[PDB]
Amino acid sequence: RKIRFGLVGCGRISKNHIGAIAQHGDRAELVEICDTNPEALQAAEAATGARPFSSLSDMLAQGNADALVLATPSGLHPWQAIEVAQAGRHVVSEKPMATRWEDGKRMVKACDEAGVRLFVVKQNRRNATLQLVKKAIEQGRFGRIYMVTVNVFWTRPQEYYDAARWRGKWEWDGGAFMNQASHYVDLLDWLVGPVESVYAYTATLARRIEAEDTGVAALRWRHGAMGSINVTMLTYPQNLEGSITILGEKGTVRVGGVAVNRIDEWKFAEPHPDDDKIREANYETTSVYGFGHPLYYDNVINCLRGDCEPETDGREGLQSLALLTAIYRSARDGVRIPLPLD
Amino acid sequence: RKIRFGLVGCGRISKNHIGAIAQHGDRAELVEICDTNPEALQAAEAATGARPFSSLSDMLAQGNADALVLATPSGLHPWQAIEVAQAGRHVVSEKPMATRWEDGKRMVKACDEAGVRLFVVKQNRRNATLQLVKKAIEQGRFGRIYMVTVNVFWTRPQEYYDAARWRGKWEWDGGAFMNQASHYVDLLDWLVGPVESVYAYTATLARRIEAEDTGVAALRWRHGAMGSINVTMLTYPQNLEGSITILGEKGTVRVGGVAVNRIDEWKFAEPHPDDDKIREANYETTSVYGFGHPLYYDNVINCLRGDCEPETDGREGLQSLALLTAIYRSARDGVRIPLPLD
Amino acid sequence: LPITDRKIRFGLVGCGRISKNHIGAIAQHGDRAELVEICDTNPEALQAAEAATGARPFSSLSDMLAQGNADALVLATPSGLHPWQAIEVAQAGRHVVSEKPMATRWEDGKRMVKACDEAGVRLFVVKQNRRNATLQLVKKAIEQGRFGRIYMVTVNVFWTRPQEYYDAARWRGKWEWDGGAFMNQASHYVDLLDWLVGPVESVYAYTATLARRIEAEDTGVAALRWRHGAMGSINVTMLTYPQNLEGSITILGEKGTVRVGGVAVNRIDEWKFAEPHPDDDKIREANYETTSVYGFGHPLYYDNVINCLRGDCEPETDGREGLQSLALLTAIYRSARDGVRIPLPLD
Ligand SMILES: NC(=O)C1=CN([C@@H]2O[C@H](COP(=O)(O)OP(=O)(O)OC[C@H]3O[C@@H](n4cnc5c(N)ncnc54)[C@H](O)[C@@H]3O)[C@@H](O)[C@H]2O)C=CC1
Ligand SMILES: NC(=O)C1=CN([C@@H]2O[C@H](COP(=O)(O)OP(=O)(O)OC[C@H]3O[C@@H](n4cnc5c(N)ncnc54)[C@H](O)[C@@H]3O)[C@@H](O)[C@H]2O)C=CC1
Ligand SMILES: NC(=O)C1=CN([C@@H]2O[C@H](COP(=O)(O)OP(=O)(O)OC[C@H]3O[C@@H](n4cnc5c(N)ncnc54)[C@H](O)[C@@H]3O)[C@@H](O)[C@H]2O)C=CC1
Ligand SMILES: CC(=O)N[C@H]1[C@@H](OP(=O)(O)OP(=O)(O)OC[C@H]2O[C@@H](n3ccc(=O)[nH]c3=O)[C@H](O)[C@@H]2O)O[C@H](C(=O)O)[C@@H](O)[C@@H]1O
Ligand SMILES: CC(=O)N[C@H]1[C@@H](OP(=O)(O)OP(=O)(O)OC[C@H]2O[C@@H](n3ccc(=O)[nH]c3=O)[C@H](O)[C@@H]2O)O[C@H](C(=O)O)[C@@H](O)[C@@H]1O
Ligand SMILES: CC(=O)N[C@H]1[C@@H](OP(=O)(O)OP(=O)(O)OC[C@H]2O[C@@H](n3ccc(=O)[nH]c3=O)[C@H](O)[C@@H]2O)O[C@H](C(=O)O)[C@@H](O)[C@@H]1O
Repeated sequence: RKIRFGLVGCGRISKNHIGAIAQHGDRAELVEICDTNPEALQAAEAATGARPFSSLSDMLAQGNADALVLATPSGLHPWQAIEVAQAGRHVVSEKPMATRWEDGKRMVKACDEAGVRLFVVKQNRRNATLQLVKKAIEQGRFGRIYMVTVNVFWTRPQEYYDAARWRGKWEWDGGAFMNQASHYVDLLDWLVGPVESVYAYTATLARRIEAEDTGVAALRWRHGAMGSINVTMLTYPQNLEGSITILGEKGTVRVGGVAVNRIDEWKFAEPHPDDDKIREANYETTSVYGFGHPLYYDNVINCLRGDCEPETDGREGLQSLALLTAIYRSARDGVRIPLPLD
Repeated sequence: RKIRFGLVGCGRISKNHIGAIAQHGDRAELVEICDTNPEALQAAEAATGARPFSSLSDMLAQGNADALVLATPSGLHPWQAIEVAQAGRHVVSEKPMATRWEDGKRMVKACDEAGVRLFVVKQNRRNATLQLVKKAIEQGRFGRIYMVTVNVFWTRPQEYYDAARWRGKWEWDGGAFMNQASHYVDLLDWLVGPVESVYAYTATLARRIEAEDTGVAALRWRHGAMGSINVTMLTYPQNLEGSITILGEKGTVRVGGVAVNRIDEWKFAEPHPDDDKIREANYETTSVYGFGHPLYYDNVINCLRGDCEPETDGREGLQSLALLTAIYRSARDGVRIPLPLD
Repeated sequence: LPITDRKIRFGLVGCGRISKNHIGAIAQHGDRAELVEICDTNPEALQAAEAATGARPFSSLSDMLAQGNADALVLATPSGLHPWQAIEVAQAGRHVVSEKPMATRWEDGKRMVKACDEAGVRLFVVKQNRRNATLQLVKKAIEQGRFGRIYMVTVNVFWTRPQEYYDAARWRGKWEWDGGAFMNQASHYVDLLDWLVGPVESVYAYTATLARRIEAEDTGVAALRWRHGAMGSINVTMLTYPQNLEGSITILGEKGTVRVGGVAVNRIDEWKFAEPHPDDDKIREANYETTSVYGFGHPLYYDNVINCLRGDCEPETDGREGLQSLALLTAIYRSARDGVRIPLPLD
């Protein structure tokens, strides 16, 4: 039979979930949906005809989805995942999996303890552009890696923060790093390797929010590479750049675009057949741009059919969450913060 | 009459100075050359017909240049400049002006006290590209500046350091930040304003030298902007980039190329005449690539001729020298180092 | 200018315990060098030394420099005088051969070096073990990349110095004059860290005076990290029961393993490399050689000094060479005193 998914939180990103599932809606279906907001609740059942619950506990008491998708305010992810795990179901959390390190740790434990799956959505990893780099690195083509820089120079006006009380709060959301660039902070670990320590500066330069809208982290990996990630939601007058550059002994790559959609530099000491898949990898990522979930849910659904291991499990999500925390302790504390965290 | 320059150090950069003085042949001439190495003193003689000395002290007992140009190993610059000033002549010091903060302050006090002028060579400040950026920043066209990123991704092979013992040594050179990237570190204070603090990592990842071939500094300006400068001489397989990117409230500029020589992104809320100077700045800055000494001399000569004041006098050199020093202290000590220095 | 047309004239300052190896090393090159002068503050050691040498005696360094003509002065005094003696020697315009270590304080060692630089004189620092045949072979393999990436380095100085050693002279075991186990005895071994393996990034040290009645440490340990990433330690005590047990270095890498044991890095014990080299056959011979000049190492060091002074060479261990180990000792002594990692290079 089909995987029964239920969706908690019917908001802005909910549609890509409904979208990705329905796109597989022959190895799975969307059976229930949940939101504490009458209107958005209405709207979503109106849109899918799954059974509407106006809170998670009612949905868990009565529904029977094999797996709940958390698309609520991020700070509620860990508590929801724990309740969902207590009711004995699998968990797909949107990113970031938590706004606090200890909550992130508890979610993973709770899921371990209940013997249920915990997936964290990191769809950007399935960019064709990014996949090429990943394989490049995996096969040793860079040889020793030396310098890595990530820019996220995007835009978010006051209105965007004002559309929802939770937005920009430490407890629910985090700032530009935890929310918008968490996808890029993820590359750091996933693509180049384990990070040894970071130092960061952040501030709230212009928006009325609690968290940061701007920041920098210098980074040092365990194998010794160094680098920065540089992030603002204040760019004028719109998204300028979402990029990663990686320089090594025998390889140089830059993945440009507004979202790591365009490989601008690709140079290597020795040839490999991927040298010729560049223009069209730029092709597939740019046309899936903003719609990586379908591909995400194909690994979910394969892992649940006992076919695969999850590509992004709770522990994987902890990698990026540890880094954000490091960056946030560094900025608040004015001190280098090393990994892994206690 | 023509201004009379002496050159101290007839090594690799000597030709560009020779080049540039001859190019103001009617306002000045190279009268004296000096190198402690018989062989390149000879050839610098053959090629200019100026009068050769074999030590600076003899050139100063016997010669009469109004201005001596120090193109020796950087660690020698402060000690030569003190001797020169002591002998009542003007100092043109190649970059960087010193390798130790204290030596730099000392060379400044001696030029002050002797009544001599002290110029530090930062030719890049003359780039037509950066002059437009400077002017937009001074006219306030960016509004509040928020994020600044600078990359120096260049290539020096081991055979480049192997050419002269002085190279890559802490005493005489410093590493990739203090030698090659100082023109870029120079930009942080010159264009964007006083820096408040830095945190840096550096390392010798590949070259056989004392100092770093690779590094990153995270930075916070007094006005609140944050940024980073990322540097490496290990780029594959040759120079990739020398770039500055500045994002403010109503402005977004990026100067790309291998050497801040092509304005790549230029966007502003309100228009201004210079908007139309851009293709010109790019052609002119790129066309003088490898050769901006001519332009630097113009000001040097305009100033000795009692016209202007120095674009880059000794305290100006002190500005990047202080940042370079905070970067090195921070990288060595693993802490944020704040300015101004003791 | 080089001294090419007449034997080098050396002067010896300090006629105490090690002076006898200098006097005899110099005499072992009687054809290129001679000892013409000797200076001691102690009427009687000077007495012994003149009768012993037939050199001209002087009872203070000022006098020896005012009336003497030596081309180079050898500094064989308590370690904390070397800086100040080297600066006055240099102001009178002659070369300086300073005994190890070149000073006991970082700033004094910098000032020694600057002074010689601005006098245009040579400053050599005695580091005889560098000429050891065993350590030369290791140096050669490290220099031709035979170890690959170096990972782990350990150095042991497990030696014996009884209280009566320290009491023999008042200056011994004092911070100002001597320093402790690290700065006096194991400095030849601290020297190997940078000389052999490469630039040190930082150290953490514990030291203590566990038994001797002296000021400085008689026992300690330093943890190390190198800039290229290897780690290791240096383990030092002058309290070994009942006499010297070990003076050793072990270097471990991707394709090389080397251990130099003995009481004084005089006997290569382990030696394994991924790819063969003629030097592989030179080991037993190098052991026998280094062992055979155990205690009499100076003759070899002076070969190089004389060459350098004759214009043949650059010195193997000049002033800056000598600052490299002074800087580690300083870092090790500041780390022990303050309880924090001390990174290099020093301000
Ligand atoms: N992977 C990705 O590309 C993206 C991930 N996200 C993440 O997904 C989550 C999406 O947030 P958005 O859709 O963008 O903001 P949102 O405000 O549009 O979503 C709001 C929905 O959740 C509801 N909600 C609030 N409290 C609830 C509760 N206790 N129970 C159930 N529903 C509750 C809101 O009333 C509304 O129904 C966030 O964690 C965000 O980081 C968001 C966009 C993209
Ligand atoms: N502004 C710019 O674009 C550039 C600046 N530089 C800077 O210029 C200086 C020169 O660098 P290079 O030309 O690359 O290296 P270099 O090694 O090629 O030039 C060295 C010359 O100085 C001589 N020398 C050494 N000691 C001396 C002394 N006491 N007196 C007189 N001569 C002495 C050497 O024998 C040699 O011929 C450094 O400060 C370097 O950073 C270098 C290239 C470009
Ligand atoms: N390279 C090596 O293997 C060895 C190096 N050394 C070093 O060489 C120096 C030798 O110390 P030792 O001979 O063992 O101790 P020491 O006490 O035996 O010799 C000291 C001599 O210096 C004389 N002296 C003291 N003050 C003087 C002054 N102001 N001017 C001239 N002479 C003065 C003393 O009167 C005494 O005769 C020390 O730095 C020691 O670390 C010592 C033994 C071996
Ligand atoms: C994969 C990925 O990057 N996901 C992140 C990403 O998603 P998504 O791509 O959907 O953002 P979307 O581009 O729609 O712009 C959002 C608003 O910005 C405003 N916005 C946007 C762009 C711009 O140029 N100007 C602008 O005002 C405009 O108001 C837009 O409505 O932005 C999400 C977010 O910020 O909440 C993050 O939660 C995600 O993790
Ligand atoms: C304006 C400016 O950037 N000045 C700095 C700059 O000057 P200059 O303009 O001469 O650089 P130039 O590029 O010609 O090659 C230098 C060597 O690099 C090697 N080099 C260079 C590029 C490359 O791709 N590969 C390479 O090997 C090449 O073989 C060359 O021999 O480089 C100097 C330096 O590093 O010593 C710095 O001191 C200056 O501050
Ligand atoms: C090359 C080298 O290691 N140099 C260092 C070395 O020199 P040198 O070879 O002369 O030492 P020497 O072996 O004679 O023992 C010295 C006394 O130790 C006592 N000693 C020695 C061995 C032992 O087992 N027991 C013992 O009591 C016994 O009293 C010895 O008389 O020891 C010098 C010192 O300590 O002042 C250091 O300054 C040198 O830098």
